[PDB]
Amino acid sequence: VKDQQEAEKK
Amino acid sequence: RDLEASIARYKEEYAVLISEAQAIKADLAAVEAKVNRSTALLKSLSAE
Repeated sequence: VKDQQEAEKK
Repeated sequence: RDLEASIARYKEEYAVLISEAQAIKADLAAVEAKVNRSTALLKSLSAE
């Protein structure tokens, strides 16, 4: 989930 | 893309873990039945 969030951010 | 790949990788691990858990659950279930039966048998033996 965290990774996904990060991806979304970038 | 790298992040996505990482996520995908993690997912497989997660799946594996889940599978393991289910296996363990099944084992537990199996044991419980035995215990239920075993107790009854013990009782029977005591009676005898």
